[PDB]
Formats: sequence, structure tokens, C-alpha cells
Amino acid sequence: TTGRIVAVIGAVVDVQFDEGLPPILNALEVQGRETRLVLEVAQHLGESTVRTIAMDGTEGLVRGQKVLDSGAPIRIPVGPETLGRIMNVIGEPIDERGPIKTKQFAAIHAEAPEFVEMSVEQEILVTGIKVVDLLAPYAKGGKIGLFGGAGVGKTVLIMELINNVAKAHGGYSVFAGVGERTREGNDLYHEMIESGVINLKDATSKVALVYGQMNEPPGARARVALTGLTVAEYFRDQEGQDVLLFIDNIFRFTQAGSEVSALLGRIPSAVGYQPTLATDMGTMQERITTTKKGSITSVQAIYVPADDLTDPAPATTFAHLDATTVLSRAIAELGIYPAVDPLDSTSRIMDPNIVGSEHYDVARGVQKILQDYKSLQDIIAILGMDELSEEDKLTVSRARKIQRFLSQPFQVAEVFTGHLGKLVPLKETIKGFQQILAGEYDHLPEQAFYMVGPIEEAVAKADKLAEEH
Amino acid sequence: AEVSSILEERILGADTSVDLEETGRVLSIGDGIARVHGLRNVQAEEMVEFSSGLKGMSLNLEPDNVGVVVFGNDKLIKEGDIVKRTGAIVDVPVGEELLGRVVDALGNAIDGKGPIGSKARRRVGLKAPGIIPRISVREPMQTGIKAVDSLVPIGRGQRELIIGDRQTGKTSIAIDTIINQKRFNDGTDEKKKLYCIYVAIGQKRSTVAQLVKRLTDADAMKYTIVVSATASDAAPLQYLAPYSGCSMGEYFRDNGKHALIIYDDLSKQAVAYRQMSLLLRRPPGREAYPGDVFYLHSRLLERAAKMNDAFGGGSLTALPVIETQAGDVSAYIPTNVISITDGQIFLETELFYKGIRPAINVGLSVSRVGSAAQTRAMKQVAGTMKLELAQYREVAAFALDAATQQLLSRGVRLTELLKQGQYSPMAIEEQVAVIYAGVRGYLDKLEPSKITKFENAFLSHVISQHQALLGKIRTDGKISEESDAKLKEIVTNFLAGF
Amino acid sequence: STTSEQSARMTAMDNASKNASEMIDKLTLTFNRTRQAVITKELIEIISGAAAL
Amino acid sequence: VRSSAGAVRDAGGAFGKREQAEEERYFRARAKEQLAALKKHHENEIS
Ligand SMILES: Nc1ncnc2c1ncn2[C@@H]1O[C@H](COP(=O)(O)OP(=O)(O)OP(=O)(O)O)[C@@H](O)[C@H]1O
Ligand SMILES: Nc1ncnc2c1ncn2[C@@H]1O[C@H](COP(=O)(O)OP(=O)(O)O)[C@@H](O)[C@H]1O
Ligand SMILES: [Mg+2]
Ligand SMILES: [Mg+2]
Repeated sequence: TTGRIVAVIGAVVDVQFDEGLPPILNALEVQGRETRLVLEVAQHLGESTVRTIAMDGTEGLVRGQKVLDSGAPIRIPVGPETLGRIMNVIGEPIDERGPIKTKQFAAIHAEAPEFVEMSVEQEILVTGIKVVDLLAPYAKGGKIGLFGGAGVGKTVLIMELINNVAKAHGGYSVFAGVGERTREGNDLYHEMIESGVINLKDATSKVALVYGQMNEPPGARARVALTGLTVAEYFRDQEGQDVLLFIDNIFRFTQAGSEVSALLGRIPSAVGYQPTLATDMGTMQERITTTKKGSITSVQAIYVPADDLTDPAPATTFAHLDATTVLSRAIAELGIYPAVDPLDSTSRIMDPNIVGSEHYDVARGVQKILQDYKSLQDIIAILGMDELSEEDKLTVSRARKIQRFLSQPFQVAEVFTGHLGKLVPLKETIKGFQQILAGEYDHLPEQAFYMVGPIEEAVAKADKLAEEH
Repeated sequence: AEVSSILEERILGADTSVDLEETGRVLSIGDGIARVHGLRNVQAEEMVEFSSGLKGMSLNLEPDNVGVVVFGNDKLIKEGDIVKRTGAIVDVPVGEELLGRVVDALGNAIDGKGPIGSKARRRVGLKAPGIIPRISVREPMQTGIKAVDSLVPIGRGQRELIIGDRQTGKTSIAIDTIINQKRFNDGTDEKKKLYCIYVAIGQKRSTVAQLVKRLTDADAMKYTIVVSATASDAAPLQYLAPYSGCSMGEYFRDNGKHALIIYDDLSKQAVAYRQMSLLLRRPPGREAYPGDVFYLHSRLLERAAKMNDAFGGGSLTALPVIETQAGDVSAYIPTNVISITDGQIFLETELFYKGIRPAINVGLSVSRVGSAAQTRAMKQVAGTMKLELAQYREVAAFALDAATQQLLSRGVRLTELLKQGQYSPMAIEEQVAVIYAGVRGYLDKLEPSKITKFENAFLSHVISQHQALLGKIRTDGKISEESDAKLKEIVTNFLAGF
Repeated sequence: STTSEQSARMTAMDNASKNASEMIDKLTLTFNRTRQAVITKELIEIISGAAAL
Repeated sequence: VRSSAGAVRDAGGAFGKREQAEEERYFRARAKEQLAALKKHHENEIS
């Protein structure tokens, strides 16, 4: 079918069809553009008009420009040929390496898996990060969140996870950059090329990249998440294999949805969000799941506007994740990195029957001691450390040692700290914290525990500190 | 006599060609927005012209009329007027012909001084460079402020943010950065020359005149463009000035050269955009800003790239200036631009009045590049200074034992070292010398109230007797062992003799 | 000295608690004003958006 | 409206910084003492 632009307002284009209308969510191609501009139908306004959001700049559009109706939603190339490439929302490559030559095209809109497909098995995924492994352990096939404002470590943490899990992971992997800095996209492309997950010579690439950065109009940011999700879904089903799916950030999907709602005629809700915030986020987060046919481990970075965890967007996102690791600025100011908040992070598998009673008891002891420390900090502000019960000082000392011992140096944060990255096996973290609580180290100074891997490294650092005393 | 003759020379060449042009009738004009009827083939965000020679941009394409925003005053447009489409998306002149010229948001010379000889034009609304052209930020952008070059370094291609309250010293940092580039621009190698662009948005014309005369005094208009969309300029011009300046800088980076652009402020471009959007009747959003208020800035700051050597190698740094209300960084536009940019530079009034100027809050100020984009000498010294200040800030709220007493002493010495004056940026090697003297425990003997004296005096000594050492540090770009031994003896001698 | 010191600490803590109570009253009044203002502001934003379609 | 534990240092006002410093100075002193004892133990256990 052929239609005709009748209005252009910002990123929203109204297209009139003289024949039969196209169904909602269909992709339309504007005729007369040097590049490829794809509109996506979002509403039927009657009188044969359809409102649409443009997946690209609507500059140079003319009231009357003819439009073609593709007849299907946006169909992206999928398969093992997308690995090592980069893509738009509409699937065309932006790595300047030639066409993606697949046999399968998958539409980016699909129904979520039905209830009779859910896997109910959980088993810890050891990431090598002390705080994550101890207090909010992840799980294979589960959805992970990384909340936190700006400048707290979301990108560094997710890069560290790609460095660890993805490098030594047999299955494939997908990375969707949604409305993030293009500098970071280029940096990740080059870091993968150096590491070897993206191989530009052979066909041994293990990572497929999709990018829709923050220079894109809202239409493209609101859908690049669906494009990456489609690639991951295909690798989950047809390939029948494990997949990882990293998204950064998944707040830009919501925000991009909010930048066009007012122009689509919807009354705003809550703090100027679209009325369909929860439904729009659910119809996406419900396709990122571990069905019985495959298994997607989804790590999501979630911007929290102004550190406000009660904002509608992060607040709604909380209910869609198994594990969460709420990075905190108040802890990043102290220099504890990663700034994961030990009391605001949770996991579903964190039960004594899934991890074990030793792990569970160590984690709960750490959390309790930190909460008691918080209770004491109010008193120390009036008395002073000198006036505390000789037992309370012990709680404060243990709490500070535990606070420092959760910090860890990443292999990707060499540039900042200058130190060297450490991977700490789970047993070593449990032993370290159990010993720190049991009192087997109440003579070493606090700073010995700052930015070290296993506990023995803290002992060695203390020895060095004493020798050069 | 010849005055009239050169006046005639202007008539001698005119614009005889009258063409058959598409048009439209102004159904309704009011508040700076016209609703033209006609212009069937007018594009989106095209430039149209009015019967009085006044320009405008077709922003809304509704089925029944075209919503046009007037780039200028609105009293001269009547109803039933005539709007002629120029058939060209909004674009501005670009080139080295603009250097040293004050121009308005549309590239018209504003200081007399004749016209612009620009031989090329560039569209304001151009897409940012892809993911492949760019390359990680390597070189350092020398700002001249000690606390910025040492603790929150800025590379070329980075997008720093200067955010603070009113009258904390943001334009001062911008002007110091602009003035410092004189030493590099005067030299010979073209790989260090950095052409500066200053976009002045919503600032009263007196402020921009003060700024331009200040740059002229420091002989810094040889390489500066000033794009002024002052307060009395219709909102459609304050909206568009950042994009015009960004095009003027995109021309430089696209041709292997380096550019610096300073939007000042972006919090006023946001207000102008809100006024435009509310007068086009588009529904408001949060705090009445349109929904597309993040896009507005993200598409603008994403053009500050660092092209790889295949695409010329040119760069374009950006230093947007935001203005918070009583330090409420958590506001709307501040948070948007904070999550758009790379680093930040938090200026605080509590530090401005406590004597710390520039007020740069080194505790919160960040720079993602950090390590990279810093000279090796500065990298060596500022690291230890950063650790010392980080330790000092923990134990500062009070004021015993020798170790912590000396820690506080060192912290205070460094703090009074980081202070600075106005429009006197320092060469990187001089900063290295001063910071080295301060951090190698030499100043710990002196009183803190006297540190500034030393600082000043020290430079005026090293700048004359030991020019060779500073040249060595600059050329070799590191504190070699022999350079360190020299520095050591110079500081030891000078301290006692003072 | 210890008797007088303990008496003085009791008196000082009483005065400090009284001052904290006055400050709490003032801040509670301010908090109520600010909460109502925030409710009204958000509601007016919603109303303006609804009527501006 | 309620109050919760660890709020004095969440505000970050003057009491927050005062408490942070009161803690840091004390534990710097104790770290110094413990490091001295660690050095002494090192030397006394070398043999
Ligand atoms: N390093 C400094 N040393 C001494 N004074 C300074 C310094 N930096 C700024 N000031 C003072 O601060 C005042 C305001 O400076 P500036 O215009 O840079 O701040 P601003 O925030 O841009 O102001 P506004 O936002 O109102 O334009 C100036 O009058 C200047 O005297
Ligand atoms: N593991 C870490 N060690 C030290 N510094 C870190 C670490 N992670 C993040 N940072 C600091 O945070 C900055 C990067 O934050 P980033 O995670 O990119 O922002 P966001 O999380 O908001 O996307 C760096 O400049 C660095 O100083
Ligand atoms: Mg990030
Ligand atoms: Mg100013």
C-alpha cells in the first residue's frame, strides 16, 4: 500500500492512506530520502490517517511525500552472521563492514512467553565480585538490575561483568546500548576487538552489538532495546543455547517513550511520564526470560534520575528483576568501589536452601553488623568514638573492616585506581567475611582491607604497611 | 570622498534575478509564531523568509497550516503577509573567515567590521559522527587552571560540564581556557593549535561586550569566534545559537583541526526552547519543559567527537555551562546534562566565599578520561596530590598526633596552592613545578597564609633564571631523574632564600 | 568535680534536647508547606498537560 | 513522618561531617598503634 505524509511535528509523523490502512506497529518507508527513514505506526486516528514515530530524523520531510507500507513490523537480520557486527534499530549495519548476509529476518515485536514455558530452577552464577557474590548473588537465567544514579559505576560494573562472565562463557552474547554516550560504544567496540570476543577476520565472534545512542530521535531509542532483545531471543530459541544480554541503560527506553507520548495525544501521568509506563515496560521485560527452550542471563543498567529510587521508572523496574545491586553515591564518595550498597541490594536465590547455610549466615551477619553500624553512627555524632562502650567500638571496627573489604579492584578500572584486577572465588569471599566477623583479624588496621582480593592479600598488605611504617 | 565610492561599489553588484517562488499567507501572527497557509512543499525545519526580509523556520507542519518561528522581531509581520520558502534547511556560514568575528546566532556579523567571507555553509541540524569515526581521547586540553589540569583533567573530544550557581566563577573558567590557548596558537605545530568558539546564550549584550574586550586585551580573538544570542534576541535565536556554534566547530574537527566550543548557558537554551514549544501549542511536560528537552541537548553535545586519523584526526571539545538553583543539582535540566556529559566541574558558593577560588569542588568533580589525556609529569605529580587531598578531606571537619597533624598541614598547603587569579592561566610545566614544590613536603614548614606569596614569587623566579628546565619539562613531557634532581635543588635553594 | 560535671552534663543535654525540639517543630512546619506545594505543583502540571492537548 | 537509623550521616549537614571526622581521627590513631604493634611482632618473631 502507498500513503502520504500529512503532518510532521517533532518526531511524530501523520501519514494518510488512500487504500487500506496498515496495522499498528507496522514499518513504513518514506520515499524520497537519501538515507533510510523508517516510521512505525502507533495509532489509527480515523479518516484513514495513522500516527507514527520516526526511527530517524524527520528533517526534510514534505507534506505529501509518498510512503510505502512494508506489511510487517521492523524485521532485523538474525543469525550467527550478526555476531561481531553492529546494528541500528532497523537492523542495518553501522560498523562500515558491508551488508549482514543472513537468511532469517525476525520482527522486533513478539508476544512474551506463556506461563507454561517458565523455568523454575535457580543456581548461583559466580561473577567474581565480592559484594555481588556475598550479599546479592546472581543466578543463571535470571534478570539482574544495576540501579544507581549518574557517576556511580554502572558502566564500569557492566564492563567488568562482560570481562568476566562473557569472556569465559561458551554461549553467545548480545549488547544493547540504549541511549548511552557514543564514546562508550566506540570504547567497548575497541575493547572487545582487543580482547578477542569480536574477531574482524574469522567467523569466531562471540558478541553481537546493537546501538541506538543518545543522538538518536526518541523513536530509535524506544526500539533499539527491542532489536537487541530480538537478537537475543533468536539465539535463545533456534540456536537452543545459553545467552547473555547486557543492556545499558534500560531507563532510556522509558524516557524515550516519554518524549513522544505528549505528542501522541496522551495525558501525562505521575511525574510527567506516559500513562503507559508500566505496560510499555512490561511488554518488553517479559520477553527477556529463561523459557524451557533456552536461557537468557540479562544484565540491565538502570539510571535512577537524581539518586531517587522512588521515581516511577526505577520503582516499576524493581518488580521485573530477580537480583538487584543498588549502587550508591554515598558509598562511592567514600572510595569504596564498586559502590554496591550492601543493605539496598537483594537476590531471589539468597535463601539458605539455594546457596547454603554458611553462605547465608555470613551474608546475614554482614548485613546485621552494617545496620548496627548505621545505628551507632547517630550516637558517635554527639558523643564521639572515645565514649563508646568497649563492645560498641568492636562493632564499629568490624563494620569498617567489612565496609572496606567489600571494595575490589576491577581489571577494567586499572586506568582509574592504577591497581590490578582481582577475581575472588566464592569460597574465598565467604571465608574472608566469616573470619572478619569471627574476630580473627581485629588487630590489622582498616586500610589493610581496602581494595584487595582475598583476605590473605589484606594480610600481606598489612605486613607491607607495617614494614614501611 | 572614497567613502561614497565604496558605497557605490555595493550597488554596482546587486541581485537582479527574480524567480518564481512558492509562497504562503500569514493566517495569524502573534507572540513570535506565525501560522502560514500555503507552502505546500515546504520541508521540515526549513528556512523561510518574510516580505520584510526577516527569516524564520518552519517548525510545525500541520495539515492545514505551517507553524513558523520568526528569527527576529515580530511587530513587522502582518496578517495576510507573504512567506517565501528559500528551499534550504537552516544553515550557517563556516570557515576560518569567522575567527575573531562576533556573529549572531545565524552567522551575521554583529560588530560591524564588514561581512563574513565564508565560502561554505553547514546545516545546523546535522547528525553526530557514528561509532566508527571516533577514537578514544588521547591529547590533553590545557585549561590553565591548576585545579582543573591536575584533579579533573579534560581531554580533546571530551564533553566537560561546568555546573554551579549564579556568580561562582563559570564564565571565568571558560575565559581562562580560551585565553590559555594563546601560547599554543602562537607556536608553530598545528597539532596543538585549538580554535575556540564561545556561544553566549541569554547574556545581556553588556556582558558579551565585556567578554569580547577582555579577549581582545589578552589578544585572544585571533582564534576565537563569539556567537551571541543575547537576551533581547527572539527565542528562536537563543534556541538555535548552540547549534550554529556547534556547526562552526564541526567544520574545524572535520578538517583535521581542533576546536573548543563553550555553551553558556544551556539552561537558557532550554528556556528558549520551552517558550518556542509552548507558543507552537505543543503540550508541556515536567516543569513545563517539552518532552524533547533531553533530546535537545543530547543531540547537541554528541557532536563533540574525537575523529580518528582516517577522518582527519580533528577533535571538538565542549564545555557546556549549566546554572543550578541554590545548589539543587537534582533539578531537571541539570540532571539531564549531567547524564549526557563526560566529566563535571562542581563550583560551590560555600567554597567561593570560604576563599577557595576557583570554587571547583574537587571532591565531586569527575572526569571519565582521567588517566588518559594528561601529561606524564602532571600524571606523576597530581596523582600524589589527589591522594593527599582525598585523605585530608576525611579528617578536615575538625582542627593532635604528629602523623595526622602533618596530614592536615599537607592538605591545607595543597589547598592554598590550588587557588588562582583571573585571566592568568599557567603553562602546564609551571603548574607541575608549583604542585611538585607543594606536594614534596617543602611548603610544610611555611605558614599557610603565606603560601600564595611563595607561589607567585617562585614562578617569577623560575620563569627567568630556569627557563631551560621548564623548556626541558615541556619538550620531554616528564619529570626525568635529572629534571627531578634539578627541581629538588631549585626548590630547596628558593625556600631558604625567601 | 565529678558531681558538678555530671550535673552540668544533665543540664546541657536538657537544653540541647529542647533546642532540637524547637528546630524539629520549625522544620516540620516547613516540611508540611513543601509537601503541599509539591502536590499542587505536580497536579497543576498534569492539568496543564491535559488541557493543552 | 518518621526517623530512621543512620540518618545523621545521610543528611550530610554539619553533624554528618563532624561525625565522619570524629570517627576517622580515632581509627587513624588506632591503626597507627596496631601497625606499631605489628612491626614489633614482626621483629620479635623473625628469629
Ligand atoms: N579565580 C577567581 N579569583 C577571584 N575572583 C573570581 C575568580 N573566579 C571568579 N571570580 C569572581 O566571581 C565573579 C563572577 O564570575 P563569573 O562571571 O565567572 O561567574 P558566573 O557564574 O559566570 O556569573 P554569572 O553566572 O552570573 O554570569 C566575578 O566578578 C569574579 O570577580
Ligand atoms: N571500579 C571503579 N574503581 C574506581 N573508580 C570507578 C570505578 N567504577 C567507576 N568509577 C568512577 O566512576 C566514573 C565512571 O562512572 P560510570 O560507571 O561510567 O558512570 P555511570 O555508572 O553513571 O554510567 C569514573 O570516572 C571513575 O572515577
Ligand atoms: Mg554509563
Ligand atoms: Mg557568566
